[PDB]
Amino acid sequence: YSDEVLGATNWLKEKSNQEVFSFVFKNENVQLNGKDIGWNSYKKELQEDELKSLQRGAETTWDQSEDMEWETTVDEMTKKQVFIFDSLVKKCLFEVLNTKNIFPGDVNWFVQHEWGKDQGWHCHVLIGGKDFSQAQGKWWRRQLNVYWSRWLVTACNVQLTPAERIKLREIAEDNEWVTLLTYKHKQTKKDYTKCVLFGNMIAYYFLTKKKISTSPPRDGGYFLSSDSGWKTNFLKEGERHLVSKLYT
Ligand SMILES: [Mg+2]
Repeated sequence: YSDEVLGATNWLKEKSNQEVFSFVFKNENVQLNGKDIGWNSYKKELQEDELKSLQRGAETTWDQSEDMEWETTVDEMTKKQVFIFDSLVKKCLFEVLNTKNIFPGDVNWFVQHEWGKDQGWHCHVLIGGKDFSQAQGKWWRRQLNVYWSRWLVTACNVQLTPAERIKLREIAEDNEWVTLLTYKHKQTKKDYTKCVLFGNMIAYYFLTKKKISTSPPRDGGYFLSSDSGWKTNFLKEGERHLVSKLYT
């Protein structure tokens, strides 16, 4: 096996039992005063240095994980928007880490963009580490949703009035466009943050998904993944399944 596959397997296995939060970053369709704001209406490339660097990282992750044996026919607009969202999601995570004075190297994280049968594009984030505890989950979801809604309104490519921008900002927050995994519960009852096990969830679940290679995307497929160790980023689908196999 390649050093890359062996390296990824070992990195995940070392973290098999690390407790982490599970978030999903998403968006929902919005119509404001006749103006349609769809899942891919956020294609401004903002000239902030860190954001640009992050988007370049997403592009190269896509490029290196592309299997060229076969052909890929994913829409250009779709790829572009996913690259932009990868940069925005990570910007949000890093902004909250800054708030907590958490050194990025003390954090384990994993990001995976997917296409759901019903909801379409969304992005799973697993994140945790020594500076993280379960009771902080609700706060993390709220802070992340603040930055996510803020960045989405800045990246929106639909011409909006100030009133419409504010409406969009409050929709993204009120409707929780960042979700946090909790234990199952009744509506009026308490919800408890449900941490997951980092390495196991990646190897036994996220790495089992099928690669999106077409437009429209295959339901339940993944676009792009990355992690805090740059371990899974460049893996082709076949290599990801090998990682799962070796991990067991
Ligand atoms: Mg999913």
